[PDB]
Order: sequence, then structure tokens, then C-alpha cells
Amino acid sequence: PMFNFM
Amino acid sequence: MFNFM
Amino acid sequence: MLCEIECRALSTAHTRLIHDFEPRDALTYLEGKNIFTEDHSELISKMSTRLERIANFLRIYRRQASELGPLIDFFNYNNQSHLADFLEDYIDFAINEPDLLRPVVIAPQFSRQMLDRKLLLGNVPKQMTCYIREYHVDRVIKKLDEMCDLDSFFLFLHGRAGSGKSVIASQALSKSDQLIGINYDSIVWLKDSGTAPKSTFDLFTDILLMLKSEDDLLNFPSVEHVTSVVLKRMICNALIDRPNTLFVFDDVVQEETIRWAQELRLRCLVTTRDVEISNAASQTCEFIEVTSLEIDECYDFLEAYGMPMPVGEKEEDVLNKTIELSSGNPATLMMFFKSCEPKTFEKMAQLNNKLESRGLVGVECITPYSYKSLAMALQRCVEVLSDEDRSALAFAVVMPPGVDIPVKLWSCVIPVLDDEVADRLKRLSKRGALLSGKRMPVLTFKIDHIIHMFLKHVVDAQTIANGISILEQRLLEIGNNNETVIRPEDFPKFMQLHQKFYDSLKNFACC
Amino acid sequence: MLCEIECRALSTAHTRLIHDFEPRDALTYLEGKNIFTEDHSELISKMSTRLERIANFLRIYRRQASELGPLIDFFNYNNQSHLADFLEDYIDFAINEPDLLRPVVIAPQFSRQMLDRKLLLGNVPKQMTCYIREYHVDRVIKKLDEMCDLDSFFLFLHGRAGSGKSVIASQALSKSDQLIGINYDSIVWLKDSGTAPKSTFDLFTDILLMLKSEDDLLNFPSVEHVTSVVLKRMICNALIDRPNTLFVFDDVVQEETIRWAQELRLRCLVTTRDVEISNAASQTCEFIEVTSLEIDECYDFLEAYGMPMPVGEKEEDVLNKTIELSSGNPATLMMFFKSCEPKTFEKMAQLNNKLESRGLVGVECITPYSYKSLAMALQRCVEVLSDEDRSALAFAVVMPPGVDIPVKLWSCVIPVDEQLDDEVADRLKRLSKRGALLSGKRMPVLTFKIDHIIHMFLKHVVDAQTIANGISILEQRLLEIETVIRPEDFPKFMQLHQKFYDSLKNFACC
Ligand SMILES: Nc1ncnc2c1ncn2[C@@H]1O[C@H](COP(=O)(O)OP(=O)(O)OP(=O)(O)O)[C@@H](O)[C@H]1O
Ligand SMILES: Nc1ncnc2c1ncn2[C@@H]1O[C@H](COP(=O)(O)OP(=O)(O)OP(=O)(O)O)[C@@H](O)[C@H]1O
Ligand SMILES: [Mg+2]
Ligand SMILES: [Mg+2]
Repeated sequence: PMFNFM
Repeated sequence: MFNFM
Repeated sequence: MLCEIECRALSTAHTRLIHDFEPRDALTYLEGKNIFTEDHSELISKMSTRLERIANFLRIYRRQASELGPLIDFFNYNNQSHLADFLEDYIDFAINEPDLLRPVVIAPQFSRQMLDRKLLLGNVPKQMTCYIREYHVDRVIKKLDEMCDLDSFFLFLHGRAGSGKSVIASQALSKSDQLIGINYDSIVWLKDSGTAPKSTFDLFTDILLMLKSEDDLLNFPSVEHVTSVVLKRMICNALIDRPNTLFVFDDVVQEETIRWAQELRLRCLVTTRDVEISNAASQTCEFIEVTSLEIDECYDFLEAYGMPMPVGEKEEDVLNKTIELSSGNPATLMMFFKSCEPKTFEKMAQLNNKLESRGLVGVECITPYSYKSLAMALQRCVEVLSDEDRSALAFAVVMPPGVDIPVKLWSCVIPVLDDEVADRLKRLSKRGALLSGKRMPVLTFKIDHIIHMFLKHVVDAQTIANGISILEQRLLEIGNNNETVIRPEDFPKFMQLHQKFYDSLKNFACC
Repeated sequence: MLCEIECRALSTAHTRLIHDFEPRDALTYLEGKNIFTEDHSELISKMSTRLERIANFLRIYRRQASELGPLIDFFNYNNQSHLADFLEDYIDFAINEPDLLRPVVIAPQFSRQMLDRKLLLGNVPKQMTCYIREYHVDRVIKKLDEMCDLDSFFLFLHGRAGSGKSVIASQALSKSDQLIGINYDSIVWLKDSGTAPKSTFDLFTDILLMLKSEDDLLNFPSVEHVTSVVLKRMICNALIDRPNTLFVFDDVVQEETIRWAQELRLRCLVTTRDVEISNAASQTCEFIEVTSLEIDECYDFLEAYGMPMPVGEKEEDVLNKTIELSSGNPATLMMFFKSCEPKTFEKMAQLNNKLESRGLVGVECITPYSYKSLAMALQRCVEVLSDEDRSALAFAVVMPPGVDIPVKLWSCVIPVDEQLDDEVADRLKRLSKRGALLSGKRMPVLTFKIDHIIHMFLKHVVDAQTIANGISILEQRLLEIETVIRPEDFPKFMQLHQKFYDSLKNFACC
């Protein structure tokens, strides 16, 4: 999941 | 043989 | 044909030429001193009114002559000397006078001609007022003046997100009376913000329509489907009718935008965050970078909308907390004030706490900004990034904010001689002004504070603790090989120096 | 009908037919000499603006009059004699005294601001400035200057990818004031890049519309669906109102383009990578090749964009490394500068490493080139290729770069369907002719050579297996019974180039 949306 | 082309 | 002075002669002499003149009196003369025809005599002899024959003589005479002669030797003949001496006195201050007007002001209310009419019709936003950053807006007005002469050119007003670029061009084109009216005839101000490959084509469609006359906006075709080459040709077509035209391209993302501005030999002011799009243009590319609002200017901005200035030491310090935190940032400074409710230093420090333990989301507000908070803006700045560069960035969390640290001290956390780290870190500062370069004493980089709490509540909750740990590891690996000052190589082995903040970031990831 | 000369006179003289003229004055003087019709005069007498009656008067006239008489015998009678005098001067310095035409009646109206206009409207791209390749832009201008008399012709400006051709046509059409205005009246520069069979038709759709007036760009039909014979007839039609128009066909890949440009008896500058497309044309074909930037010119290009010059010997050597690496290539040189960030020679040799251990992808950047790195470009040169030629190319990796080697030494790694292996050479010729990927050199003995950009292209692009197979398939035939090529008494040992072979092998266990 490394960030958000991103 | 060509890495895609 | 005439010129623009001999035409202004025949033209600005009309409250006169109607009162005492009959064209037939000159007909024969011009039929005779060789300049006229008999289809043109019959053109100007058999007409009902005299305003007829007057418009006739002032449209037909335009052609078969080589200057304004047989209409000044004629009026001196016909007992109507009062037109003659006028026009001969005017060719006097025309020929004998190497000094006349120069493009400026000879009729008042420019500020309703430019300010409202040209700006508004070129879609320029309502310039900022309660504070103007003098330096920058000025260098803008200057650097736009140096180029009004030029055939096609780029001015890149590049900076951070929320950094204030678009506003500065708004103030720089609304201040002067020169850039619009004097230096350039018209203004076209357009927002890009394009990511799809269709955004950069659709853009130049609304330029092309931004140019087109009020007639034929009705006639607007189903133009969405028309080749790229024909839209381009259609713009440089509709561009015949547009001499010295300025283009503001507010918020450019695609280097394709820049290629189009350059295939069409256009003149561009450009607001953008990513600077490398300019390598797309092979040219007199000229650049102006909007740096962070320095600590003193920030004071000025607060002062500006009525915010009370410090006294006690832990209040001037509270305000250096905000200015340090909001790493020189127009936009967030603004989100802050708007969210500072009672206005007290007390509620300002409330926010100073709220900001550390809840991120930019603690202060996101309705602002003149298009984004609720600077994080939504930066997201994009984070999406555009080379996949690997996305990585280096995702990791610079486990650094110290507001601290200069060497290239190898970074080599510990960043993916892959590890100079390659610096290339990624330059690309990272070049592409949204996310980092901070400092060539000497020793090649070192730095991460600011807004740019950190973006990453805090945004990189993966695990990867924070993984970066903290991958660091204590390679650090202790530098351990088994054996203020205005950079950290020495005898002392890299202990980042324990920043133990304080390292302890807070750790309390975050692990819980 | 008129022709290219009388309409070039009518075209050269258009600022004047706009500053003083009116089609109603001539309509009457002309229904009489029999060159019009009552819809013609209908179409031209009722028009709101004058430029409409004028643009229709010069079109209807360019089709209708049996000659260019009743317009000299008219600017004369209507006291606009200052016109018919200019046009009879052009026809006398044309029929009687030729040559004298370009210096005398055409040039005295040049203006370095009309140029920018003609260029912008003809889609000529904005010429390069910080460095100009003298020889080429120049010898190009000369060969364009030499042909304006000609009725139809091809100029083929062919070279490597990123080799700098398009730029040269931009500078070569931005330099003179002669090529546009003096030698040719207008320019239409269209970029091709066509691979599909429809690209070559879509192209000439945009020629046909590049010719077309602003009016009647409103009036565009579904020509996407309209015959080939008709886009063609429509062009040589709509081409009357365009006397001597020069055509740049930037980046031709399909030999179909060249056939169309030649059925339409057109005038063509052609930037291309593959030269054989010229076999399509039965004509005054002339060719001009953009070679790799020589060891010295490269220096000139770096100095040109603010780059600090060597002092120590292993700094002029850092630069002979780049010069060796980008085997003389504008585009990659440019990515090189563009990626040199702090500007130091240090970070330049750094790239010199990154380049050896990661191929062209170590330096891919945003550059004035339409392509991020030279690999996206050569990609195509390699796709278009005859299937067998595709194989030969795939194998010359396991060669030595920047080294001259005989054909039989190539017959070893190179494929074929007896005892004379000449077929190898035919494939390496098609191979250099078609993207300028190799390098042919006739005597002392037929030997070829692969440059470096064209190698590190193949390094990180061919199948990791075919590298190790070529090293071994070579080491088999390998045993049998400085400015010097390796002799037939000593071929059995390619071990001389063991260096550029030990590296390849360290790369084929990776
Ligand atoms: N003189 C000023 N300079 C900069 N910012 C200001 C000024 N006055 C007010 N602000 C506030 O800061 C906000 C952010 O600035 P702005 O809209 O100019 O950024 P920008 O350069 O358009 O950024 P982005 O590239 O993210 O669009 C403004 O919308 C407003 O809320
Ligand atoms: N004379 C020059 N001056 C400055 N820069 C140059 C020059 N020639 C080439 N370059 C740089 O190298 C790039 C590639 O050159 P160019 O666009 O001419 O290639 P080309 O010969 O048309 O090749 P292709 O057939 O692949 O298009 C340019 O876009 C520019 O970045
Ligand atoms: Mg903006
Ligand atoms: Mg090209």
C-alpha cells in the first residue's frame, strides 16, 4: 500500500 | 529474441 | 496606398471634411493629374448625398496614388484653404519630425481598457493585493519587458506546490500598464493541469477558441475531432489576426504542452512545479524560481491581513514554529490564518500542536487555493515521479527535517559508487521542489518540513519503521569499518544526535 | 490555365494586390476579353470584404484566362499602373532574361519578418541556435538553391537516428532569405512517421489541407472517406494556387510516401533514416548524409552549451570516452549534457560508467528530441527490418565495437539459409543502408564495423541467451587449420579483443 492513492 | 523490440 | 500617418491624416480630419467639401471639385483634377479614372469619376459624381461622395473620395483615392499630394495642392486652389494648411502642417510634423508619439497614452482610462477589459477577456485572475512579493513580481515584469521585442520565448516561473507562482503572474500582469497595451497587444491566460495524453490537445483547442472573435463562437464546430496538424495550422491561422500576444500557461504538467507552445512559435509565461519540462524547449529558455517565503516576508504576510506580532520569547518562537513548519509556504500560511479563529497566539500554538500529531490534515481549510490542503496538491507532484524516484521520496521520511546531511548518509536508506543517490535526489528537488541542494562545503541535500508531514501521514506506516531500522543498520555498518557546520565524517556513526525527532517518528510507526 | 511562373508573379505581388486593387474595377474590363462567366462575376462582385473578392479573383483568374494578358492591360488603365508595371517586369525578366529574375525582380522585397511568417504557416519547426552544423546546413542550402528551376525533385537528407537531420532542415530553411521568397514561394513541412498503410494517405490529407485557404478550412468534408485518385486530383487542383511550394517530409519510413510525392510531381526535401525508400522514385534523386559528429565537432557542440573544457589528460580522455560512447551522436550527446546536473567533468565520467553498466537507459532524459533515449528510436529501425536482417542485427552484439573486421569473421555469428559466404555482406549492407546501424568500408579488404551507440543499443535489447550463443557459436569456427585490421594469418585468435569479450561474458552470467 506504499503511499495512499497514490 | 529482441527484448520486445 | 497610404501609410498610418497619411491615413490618420485623411481619417482624423473628418469633423472637417464633411462641413466644407464637395468631391466633384477635385474629380477632374484627379482625373487629370493622373491618379483617377472615369469609372471612378462616375463613381464619385452621380451620388445623392455629399457624405456619399466624401466617403467615396476617402476610399477610392486610397489606391491609385503614391502619396498624399493632389489633395493638398487641390484644397489650396479651391478657396477651402482651411483643410489644406491643416493637412500640410500635419505632413510637416510627419516628415520633418523624426519624433512624434511612441506607443504609450494619449486618451485616459487605460485602467478600464486594460485592467478590466484586456485582463478580463484574456481570463487573467484577480491579482493579489493585501500582500505582494515585490522582488519576484518585479523580476517578472522586468523579464517580460526584455522580451516584447522577441519572436517566441519561454519564461518559467517555477516553484513548489502552494508556492505562489500563479498569483505572482496575476499581480505582475495587473500591476503595470506596459505588459498589456504597450509591450504586448493582448493576453491569453489558460490553466493546463493535464495528465492524460488528451489534456495537451484539448488545451490548445481552448486557446484557438480563446483567440476567435465573438462572431463564430456560435459557429463553434464539433472540433474535438480534427487532426493535430490542422488545429496547429488553425491556431497559427487565427494567430495572423494576433500580433504581440502574451500566453500565460498557468500550472503546466506535460512536457507536451511545452512542445506545442514551441511548434507554434508562441510567447509564454509558464507557471509550473516541475522544471525539467523545459529541456523539451530548445531555446532562450529563461527561468525564475519562486523560493520559500523567507522568515521575514512571512511576518509581512501575517501583518498584512491583520495578524498581531509577537512579544514574549515563547511567542516569537511560536511564530518561528509556524514558519519553520510551513517551510516558507504561501498557501499553508494562508490555510493557517483562515483556521486561526480567535486570532490569539494561544490558538495559533494550538494549531502548532495539531500540525505535528495529525499532519497537513490538521490545518486544511477553504482557501483562495484550488486544494483543501497542500497535501492534495503534492500528491500529484508525487504521482508524476519516475517509479524509483517515487521510492527515494517515500523513504526520505526517516531523515531529519531542516537538516543537512551528506550523500553517503542518504545512501543508507535510498534504493538501487553511490552517487546515483544524488541524481535521484536532484530529480526529486527539480520536480516539485521536494528536497534542497547545497553544493559545498560537501555535496549534501536536505528535506524541508511541509514536505515532511506530507510524507509522515502518507507513506506506508510500516515503511517509516523500516527506514528507521535500515538506517540504524547501515549506520552501525559505518561503525565497523574502524548550526553553520556540516556533520563530520568522524561522526556519521551516530545519528543519535537527532535522537529527539528520531524518537518521535519511531513512536509513530511502531505504536 | 496559367502556370507556375505567372502565378508566382501573381503570388510574389500579393502585398501589393492587397494594398491597392479592387476586383469590381477589373470585372468590367474583363467580361470583355473573355476570361470570365456570369457566375464568376457573380461570385466576385458581391462580397462583403475586399480580400474575398481578391482571393477569388486570383483563384478564378489562375484557372480561367488563356494567358496573363488582360491583367497587365488592366492595372495600366485603372491608374494602378504601379502594378501592371511590376508584373510585366517579372514576365520580361522571366521569358527573355532568366536567371536575372532571382537577383532583380524577386529579392528586393525580402524581409527577415516575412520569413518567420512563411515558416510558421508552413510548419517549419523553430531552427536551432547554440550550434549550427556548418558544412551540412550549408551544402544543403546549396543543393536546394541548385534545383528551384526544376519542375520536380527529391532531396534525401538521410542519417542515423538522433543524427541531427531534422534540425538541419530547420536551420537550412531559417538561414537564407533566398530559399523562401527567392527560390521557392511557400513551404509545407509535414512530419510522416508512417508505418500503417493508412499513414501515407492520412499524410497527404494533411498536405491537401496545408495548401488550403482559411476559408474552405471551415468547409472540410468527410475526406477521410474519399478515393486515392481524388485526394490526388484534389491536390494537383488545389496546387495551382500554390506555385513553387517546397515540401519537407520530416521522417519518411514508408516507401509509399516517396511514390505519392512522385505521382504528384511534387518538390521534396525528405528526412529519413532508411535510404532505400529512394528506389521508389524514377528521377533527379540527390542524397545528403548527416554523419556522426567528428571528434572535433563534438568539442564545438559542448563548448556551445556552457560546458567547461579539460586540462588534465584524463579529462580530455573523459571526453574521448563520451565521444567514443555516443559514437558521434547529437541526440545522445544532448541527453548526456542534459543529465550532467552539477556540471562537473566528474559527474560526466560518472555518466560514462552508468552508460557501460546500464546501456542507453543510464542517460535517457527530456530533450528537444521527440524520443526519451536513442533506444526508443532504434526500436523502429529494427521493427521495420526484413525478418533475416532482423536476425543479423540481433547478433552483431557479440562483436567488437569501434573495430574493423572482415566478412568471413562475420559469416561466423551471422545466419543464412555451400562455400562462398557473400550473403553476409549483402545483409550488412542492407543493414547499414537501413538506419545506418553498422558501417561498410570497401578496401583493403571488405570489412564492416559496429559503432558504440548501435552496440549498447543491442547489449541491453537482445535476448540474454543470444549473447552467450553468439560468443560460443563464434568460438567454434574459431580454430580451423591500432590503424591495422587483423590479418588472415592471425584470425584464429580473436583473443586480441578479449577485453570487450570478457565484459560481455560477465554480462551473460548476469
Ligand atoms: N502575494 C501572494 N503570494 C503568494 N501566495 C499568496 C499571496 N497572497 C495570498 N496567497 C495565498 O496562498 C495561496 C497559494 O498560492 P497560489 O495560488 O499562488 O500557488 P500556485 O503557484 O498557483 O501553486 P500550484 O503550482 O500548486 O498551483 C493562494 O491561493 C492564497 O491562498
Ligand atoms: N545542430 C544542433 N544544435 C543543437 N542541438 C542539436 C543539433 N543537432 C541535434 N541536436 C540535439 O539532438 C537531437 C536530435 O536531433 P534531430 O532531432 O535532428 O534528429 P534526426 O536526425 O531528425 O533523427 P530522427 O530521424 O530520429 O528524427 C535534437 O532534437 C537536439 O536535442
Ligand atoms: Mg498554479
Ligand atoms: Mg526528427
